[PDB]
Amino acid sequence: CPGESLINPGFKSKKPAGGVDFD
Amino acid sequence: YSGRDSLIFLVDASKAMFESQSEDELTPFDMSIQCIQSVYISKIISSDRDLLAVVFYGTEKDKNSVNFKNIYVLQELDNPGAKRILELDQFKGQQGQKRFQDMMGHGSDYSLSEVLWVCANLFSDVQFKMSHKRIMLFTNEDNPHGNDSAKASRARTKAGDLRDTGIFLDLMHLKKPGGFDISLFYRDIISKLEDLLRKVRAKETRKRALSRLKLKLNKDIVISVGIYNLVQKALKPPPIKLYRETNEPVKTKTRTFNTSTGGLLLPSDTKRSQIYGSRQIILEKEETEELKRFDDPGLMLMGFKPLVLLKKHHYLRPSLFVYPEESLVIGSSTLFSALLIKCLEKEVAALCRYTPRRNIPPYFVALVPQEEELDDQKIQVTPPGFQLVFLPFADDKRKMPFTEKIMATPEQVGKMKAIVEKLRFTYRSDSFENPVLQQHFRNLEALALDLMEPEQAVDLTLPKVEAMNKRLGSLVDEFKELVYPPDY
Amino acid sequence: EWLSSLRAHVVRTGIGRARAELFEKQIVQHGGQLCPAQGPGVTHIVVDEGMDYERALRLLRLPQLPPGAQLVKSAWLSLCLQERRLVDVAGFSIFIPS
Amino acid sequence: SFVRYKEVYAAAAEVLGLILRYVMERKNILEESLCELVAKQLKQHQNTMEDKFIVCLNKVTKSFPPLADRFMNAVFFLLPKFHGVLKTLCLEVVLCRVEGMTELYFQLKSKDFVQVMRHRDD
Amino acid sequence: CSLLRLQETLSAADRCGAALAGHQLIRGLGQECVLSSSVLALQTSLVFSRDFGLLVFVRKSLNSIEFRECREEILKFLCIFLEKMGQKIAPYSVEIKNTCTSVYTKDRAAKCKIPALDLLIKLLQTFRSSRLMDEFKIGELFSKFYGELALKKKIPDTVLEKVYELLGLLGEVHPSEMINNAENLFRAFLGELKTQMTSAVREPKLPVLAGCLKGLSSLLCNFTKSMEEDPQTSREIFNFVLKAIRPQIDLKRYAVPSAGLRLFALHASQFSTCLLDNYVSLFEVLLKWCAHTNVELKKAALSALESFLKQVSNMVAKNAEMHKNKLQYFMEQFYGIIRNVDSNNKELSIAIRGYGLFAGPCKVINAKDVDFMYVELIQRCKQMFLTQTDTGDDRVYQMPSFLQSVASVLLYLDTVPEVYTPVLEHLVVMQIDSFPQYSPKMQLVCCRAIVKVFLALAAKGPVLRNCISTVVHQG
Amino acid sequence: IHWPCRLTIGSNLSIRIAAYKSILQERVKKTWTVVDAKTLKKEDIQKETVYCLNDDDETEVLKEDIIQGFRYGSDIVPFSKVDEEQMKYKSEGKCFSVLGFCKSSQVQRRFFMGNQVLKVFAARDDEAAAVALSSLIHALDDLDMVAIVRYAYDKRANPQVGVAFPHIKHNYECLVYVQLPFMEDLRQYMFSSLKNSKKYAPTEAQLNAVDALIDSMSLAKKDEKTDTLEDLFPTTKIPNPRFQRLFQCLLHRALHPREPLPPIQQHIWNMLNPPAEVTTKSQIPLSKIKTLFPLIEAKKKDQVTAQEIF
DNA sequence: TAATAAACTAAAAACTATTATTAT
DNA sequence: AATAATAGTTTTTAGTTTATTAG
Repeated sequence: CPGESLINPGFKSKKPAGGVDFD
Repeated sequence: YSGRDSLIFLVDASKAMFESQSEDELTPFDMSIQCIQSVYISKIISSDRDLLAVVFYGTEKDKNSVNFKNIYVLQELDNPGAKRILELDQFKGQQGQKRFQDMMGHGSDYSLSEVLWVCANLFSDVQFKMSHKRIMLFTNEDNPHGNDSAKASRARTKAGDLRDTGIFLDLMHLKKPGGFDISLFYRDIISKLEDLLRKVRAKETRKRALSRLKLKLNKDIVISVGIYNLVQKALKPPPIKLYRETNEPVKTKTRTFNTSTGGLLLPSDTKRSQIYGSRQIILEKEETEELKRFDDPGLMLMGFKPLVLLKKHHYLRPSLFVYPEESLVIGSSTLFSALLIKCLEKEVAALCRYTPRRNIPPYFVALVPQEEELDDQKIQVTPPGFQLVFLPFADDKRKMPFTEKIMATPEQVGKMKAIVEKLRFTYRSDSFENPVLQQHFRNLEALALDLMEPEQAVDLTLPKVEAMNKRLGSLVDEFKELVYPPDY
Repeated sequence: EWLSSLRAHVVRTGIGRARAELFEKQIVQHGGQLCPAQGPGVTHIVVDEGMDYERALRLLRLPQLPPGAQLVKSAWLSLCLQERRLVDVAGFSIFIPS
Repeated sequence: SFVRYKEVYAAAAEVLGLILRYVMERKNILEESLCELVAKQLKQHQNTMEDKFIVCLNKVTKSFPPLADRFMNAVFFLLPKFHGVLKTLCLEVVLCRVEGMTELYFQLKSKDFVQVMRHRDD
Repeated sequence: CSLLRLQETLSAADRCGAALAGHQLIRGLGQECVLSSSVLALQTSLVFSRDFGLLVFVRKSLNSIEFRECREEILKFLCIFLEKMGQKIAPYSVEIKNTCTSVYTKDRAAKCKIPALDLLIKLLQTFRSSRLMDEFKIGELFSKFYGELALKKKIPDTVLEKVYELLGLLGEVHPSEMINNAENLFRAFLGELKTQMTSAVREPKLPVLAGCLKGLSSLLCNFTKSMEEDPQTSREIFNFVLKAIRPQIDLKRYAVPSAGLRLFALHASQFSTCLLDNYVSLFEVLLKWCAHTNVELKKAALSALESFLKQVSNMVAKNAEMHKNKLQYFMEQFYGIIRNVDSNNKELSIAIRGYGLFAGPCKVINAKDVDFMYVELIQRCKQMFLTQTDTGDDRVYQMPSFLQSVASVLLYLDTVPEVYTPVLEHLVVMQIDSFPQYSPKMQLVCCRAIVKVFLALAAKGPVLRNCISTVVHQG
Repeated sequence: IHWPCRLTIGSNLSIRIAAYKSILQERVKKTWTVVDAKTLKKEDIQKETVYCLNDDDETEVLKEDIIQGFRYGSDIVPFSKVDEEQMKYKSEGKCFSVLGFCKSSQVQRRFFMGNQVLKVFAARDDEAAAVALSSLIHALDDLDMVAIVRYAYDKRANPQVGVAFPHIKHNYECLVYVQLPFMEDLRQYMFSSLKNSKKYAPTEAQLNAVDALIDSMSLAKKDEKTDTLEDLFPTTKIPNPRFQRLFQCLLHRALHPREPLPPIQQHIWNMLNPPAEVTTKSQIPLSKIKTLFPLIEAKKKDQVTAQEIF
C-alpha cells in the first residue's frame, strides 16, 4: 500500500518540515 | 518479529554517468554519490543494523568473488560505517571519478544474466529473517539494446522469477526527468531522485508491540489488551566510554568505601537511614522496597466516570495508547468492538487504578475512546483504540493567587482580534524538528569527515515573526492604545 | 599508634583512592615511616591484595622486591587499626610464588 | 493447510508425493489443473510456512521430479539459511529434479560448493 | 598427531578470524568436539593438550562472538571430561587454571555464558582430582571470588551462584586465609538466604542460590556452631519456614530439597538443640518428602532421617527421664506402620529401623523389653524370609535395614534366646547369595550392615568364635 | 515560585511577565540516606573507584586519561564535552519567542507533552499589560486561537515549547500551560480495524447488557437540575498513598522498631472504594455479562515464600 | 543562591533469542 | 532421548547525583 516510508514499509512516508503558516 | 531490509545499488560504467550530463551541474555519477551519502547518513541515524554492499558492473576489471566479466564489487554486506562513507566519498568529482575509474574500471558491457546470477547467489548468504528487500536503480537506458534479444528475454524470465520471489525494481529518469524517455520497454521487464537524495534527516522507527495488559475490571473478569507507548522523547546518543589515544573504554569498580577496612562497604555494612528531627531513622533498601507494595501490576478498575463531566485544567504525563487485542483470553475483541460505537454513553471515561509494574502503587487513569480516524487516504489517523490520560493526585498543585483583576474594553478586543486574525497556522505537526539534537548530529558529522561543522542552521524554531509583523502589518504597534509601555 | 615499626609504602593505584589516602594518613598518624618500595630501608612492602609477586615485578618494574621488607594484606593492618593493636602478619601475606 | 503440528502437513506431503507417481493418478493423465492449484497453495507464503513447506516439497517431489522445476532458485537461496536436516531435504529435492536443466554445476560454484561438500556427513 | 595437524590447520587461520576464518574455526571445533565422542590414545590426547595450552590463546582471549562461540563450545565439550581420566593433571591443572582465569577476564567468562560454569564444574573435578595436591590451589583463588561478590550486579542470567558451591572446601588444606573470612562469608550467605527467604512474591528467582549455599555449607561447615552460636537456631528456623508450610512450586521433584536433606545428614551436629525443636512437624514433613516419587528425594530423606535418628537416640539416652512423650510417639508411629500392611515397601523397614536404634533407651527402660522386641524382630524376619521358600521375596533391599537394626539391638542387648543362634547362620549364608543383585551404592550399604552386625555379634567369648567359624565355613 | 521574564513577538513586542510552576507532583522529601549497620553513621561511607580501563588486561586508569566516546553507527567516535561547549547548540534562554498562532480546533490532548502547568502573568508597573492581557484573552476565546511559543527558561534551559490558555471564570484568570511535542515526541504503530471484525463483533444482547452495566454504573451522577454533574470520587484530593503508607508504617519504627511495620490499613482502602450501591446495582448486569462473555486464562503469577508455618 | 534543569546513576520489562525438561 | 517450561540480550525508566538558580 502507498503512503508507507520507503526505508521502513509499514511506517508512513512523513512529509518534511514546513514551519509555521500565517493566514 | 523484527526482520531486516537488504538494499543493493547498481551503477553501469559506460561514461553515460561519468559524463557531466552536458552541464555544469552534478554528473549522474556525482548525483548518485550525493544520493549515497544521503542514504548512508539516513541509515546511520536510523537503525543501522541493515547491511549495505557496494557492487559495480559494466567494468574493465573484476573483483566479485565469482569473477564474472564486467562486475567489480567494493563493499561487502555491512552496516554503513564512517570508513565506508569515506571510501565511497573519496571517489567523486572529476578527480575522484578518474582515480576510481583507473582503480575500478572505466567502462565495459553488461551481462544481465551474470548479474542476476551473482545477486541471487549473494542474497542466498543472508543468515537472518528479512522483513523487506529492495533494489534501487539509476540508469539512463530506455530499453535493452546492446545485449541480444536472447539476453533480454532471459533477463525478463529472471526478472519475473525475482519479482515473484519478493524483490522489486525501482528506477528514475536520467536523460530528461519528466515526460517519458526511460523505460519504454523496461515498462515490460519491470522529481523522485531528489527524494533519493538528501531530503529526510533524523529518522527512526520501531516495529515492536508493548505487552499484554490484563484488565482487572472485577475479580470475575480479566481481559487482554495491548498497551502501546506512542509518544516519548528521542534521546542523546550514549557517551560510550573510550580512552585518550588507545581509544578504549573503561570498566568500573564503583563501590562505596568504609573507613574501617581497606575493603568496601559490605551489603550489610551499607545500611539505610534518614534524618527526621533528632532521629537517624534506620532502615534498609529492602524495607523501602517492601514498603511500596500495594497490589498487582495491572489496571484495577474503579469504574467508569461519565466523560461528559471532564476538565482540561489538569495535566499529567503524556497519554498511552491502549488497543483491543485477543492474546490469552477469548471474547476480548468481541466486546472490544463495543464501547467505540456510541458517543452518548460509551465515550464515558474510566476512572481506574492502574499499577504498571510489579511492586508499584495504584495510579489513577482515565479512558478516552480514540476512534480509528483512518485517514481518507487509508492512513488510519488517530488509529482505532484508546487514549489513556493519567489522573492527578492531591500533590499536583502549588497554590496560585487570583488573577481575575480586569476584563478590558471592547476597543482592545477589536484591535487585537484584528491583529491575531491575520495569522492562522494549519498546524503542521512535523514542522519543527529538534534543533538541539540536530545540532548534536551536526557536531558528530563535523567530527566524522573533516568539518569544523557541516551544517550551521536551526530547525526553524528561530522566530521568523520579525518578518511576520510587516506581513501582519506593523499596526500591532499602533494598536497599542496603552498609555504606558510595559517594557521600559 | 603502632605503624612506626612498619617502614611501609601504600600504593596509590589498585589500593582505592580513599582507601589509599586513609592508609597513608593512618601510617603517618601512627608514626609510620613512609618509604618507597624501590630500594632498601623498607620493613614492609605493602601492595595490592589481588596481585601476585610477578605482578609486583611488573608494576614495580623490577625483577625482585627490595630487601628487608615483608609482603602482607592491608586487611590485616586495617583489623589491627580498628582494634588499635597489632596482629601477626601470617594468614594475610600477599601471595609470592617466586 | 493446517500448520501447527508436524503430521498435519507431513502426511499430506508424503501422500501427494506417492500420488504424483505418474500424474495426479498413479496410472494415467488427462488434467493438470490440480498441479498449479498446488503450485499456488504452496506459494502462499513459502516463508512463514517454510520449514513445513520445506518438508512438503521434500515428500512431494521425490517421486515426481518435475515438481522441483520451480524451486531450485529458492533452495539455493535457502542453502546458507539452512544449518541442519534442511540441507538434506534440499539435497534430495535437487536429487530428484537433477535433469530439466543443462547447467547445474556453475550454480554450485557460485554457491561456492567447495565448502559445502567438505563436510563429514555420510 | 592427527589432532595436532587438524588444529595447526585450524590455528593457521586462527590469527584474527574476523568472519570467514572465524566461521571455519567455529564449525571445525564444533564438529571435532561432537565427533570425538568415543584408551591407549591418552598419551596423544595429553601431548595434544600440552600443545593445546597455547591453542587456548591462538583463538583470541577476548570477547568476540566468533571466538566466544569457540570458547563456549570447547568448554561445553570439556564438560564431557568430568571424571578423573587425567591422572597427572598437576601440570595442565595449573596450566588450565591460568587459561580459565584468563577467560574469566572475558564478559562473565564468555560473553555472558557458561564458560565460568563449565570451568567451575571442572574445578569440582580438580577438587576430586588429587585433593592432596589441592593444598595451594585454593591458597591463591579465594580473593577474586570474594572480589566479585564485593561488586555490584554480579548476577548474570547464567546461573552463577554455584560459585557459592565453590567458595567452601573440606578437601582443602584449610588455610587461615578464608578461615578468617568464614564469619563474613556466612553473614553474606545468610543475608542472601533471607533475601530469597524474604516474601519473594517479587524475588523468588534463583532458588538455585539456596541449594548452592547448601552445597557450600556441606563443603565447609567444619567450624562448630552447634550451640556456640545462637544463629544456629536462626538457620534452622529459616529452613523450617522454607519447608514446613512450603510453596506449592516444588511439586516436580527438584534436587534442591535433596541437597538440603543430605546436607542435614552430613551436618546435623551444627543444628543441636534444634533437632529436638519442632518434634512432630519434622516427622510428617520427612514422611511427605520421602513419600515423593523422586529417587534423589527418597535417598536424601533416608540419610537425613539416619542423622536425625542417631542424634535423637543420643539425646534420649542422655535424658531417659525426659522425652517420654518423644519415645512414646516414636514407638506408636512405628507400631502403627508395622501392624499396618506395607504400603510403600518402606514403612515396615523404616519402623524396624526405629525399633533397631531404639534399644539402648529401651534397655535402660527394661532389659526384658529389648529382649522382647528383638525376639519379635527375629520372628518377623523369619516369617517373611526364612519361612518363605525364597521364591518371590523382594525385601532384599531392606537387608541393610534388617542388619542395621539387629546390629544396634545386639549392641544394646545381652540376653538372647540361643534358639536364634542357628536361625542367624541360615540368614548370613543365604543373604550373601543376594549380594550381587544389590546396587553398588547399597551394596556398599550392605557391606556396612554386615560389618556392623559382625561388631554386634562380636560381643562374646565362645559364642563369638563359634559364630564366625560356622558362618565363614558355610558361606 | 515567582519567575519573571519578558515575552517577545517579533523583535518589537516585549512584555514583562512572571511565571509560576503550579502543577508539580510532590515526591519523597527526605530521600533515604545510607549509614553503617553496626554504628548507624556515615563513618564508613566513602567511595573507591577511578573507573579502571576496559581491556583484555584491565588497567586501573585515571578519570582524565579517558575519552567519552559516542556510539556512531558501528563504532565509538572519540569526543569530549569540551568540544560540545565550543560548538554545541547555543540556547538563548529566558525568552518566550512566539512563533505563530494556529486554530484551537487543531491542537489535541494527544499532542500534549510534559507533566506540569506554568501560570504566567504580567509583571508589575505594567497596568497596560494587564488590560491588554484580559482583552487579548477575550479576543483569543472569540477567535479560537492557540499560540506557538518557543520558550526557553534560562541560559541553562533548551527550547521548551508549550501553550498556556486562560481559565476564564469568576475565579482566577490563571494560565493553564501544557508542553507541546515534536515529531521525535510521537510514534504511530499499526492498529487493525475492529468494528469490522466478524469473528469479534459484539452481539446485540451482549451490547444491551453492557448498556445495562453502564446505566448501573454511576460515578459522575447527574441529579442537579442546575446542570451540575456530581462526582463521588475525585482524584485531585487523594495525594500519593506513598506518603500515608510511609507515615503509618514509620509510626512503629519511630516508636518501637522491633515488631513489623503496620500494614496499609483498611481505612486507606476505604478511601479507595466507590459507593457500594453502584457495585450492587451493577452486579446483576455484571452477572449477565459474565454469563454472556466467555473467557480463558493462563496463570504466570508469583507466590510469597515468607510464609506462616500455620 | 542553598534547588533545579538537566542530567544520571541505577533499573524492571520488553521482545526476542533461545533454552531445557518431561514428551518415545 | 518423545515436549514444556523458561531464557536473555536489547530498551525505556526514575529515583540518585550534579551544577546552577536556591534561606
